[PDB]
Amino acid sequence: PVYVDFDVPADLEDDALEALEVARDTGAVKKGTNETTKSIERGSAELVFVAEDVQPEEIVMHIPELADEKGVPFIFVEQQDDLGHAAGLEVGSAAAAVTDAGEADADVEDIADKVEELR
RNA sequence: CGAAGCCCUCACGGGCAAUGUGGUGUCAGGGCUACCUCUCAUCAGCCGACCGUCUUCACGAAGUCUCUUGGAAUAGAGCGU
Ligand SMILES: [Mg+2]
Ligand SMILES: [Sr+2]
Repeated sequence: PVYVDFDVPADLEDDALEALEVARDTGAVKKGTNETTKSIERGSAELVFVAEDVQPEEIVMHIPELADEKGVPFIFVEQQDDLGHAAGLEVGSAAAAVTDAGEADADVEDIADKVEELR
């Protein structure tokens, strides 16, 4: 809410979570806010995911401003448990990162482009 | 480093845990990279006392002889242990 500056449509989110499921089974992904933050800093992040229902908002608060000064694209997910299932976890995840995509590189590229147009 | 983890249950199974269980590390700073050497430190865990002290208990030597006084010798005098 405080870190959210744009509303991502349900259709764009469906595409994004589908792309994340094939990103773990082919390439590699990072699960958890700590591992997402280190990826943006180490530069090894292609597309970063962040949940909208994070209480407290502090945990994830930094991701939008950090990704902007590191050129890493980001997208918002409405629910926390859906991002966890998409990353391949029984639990939820406040944030996930795609560390080098796999057979989804063409999809991720377009998702990164659809978000830039949405400001 | 990143689920490699913890709890309940005989098990089955359940619960916890990416908002981080668990590994590493804690100023002889540590970590990462590159090598040298090596450990007996530390932490976890097993076993598990002596002595001493306090209390309680068992065992444990040698006269109940003489005379006088006395209601009564545990007294006096005598002899003995
Ligand atoms: Mg430790
Ligand atoms: Sr949760």
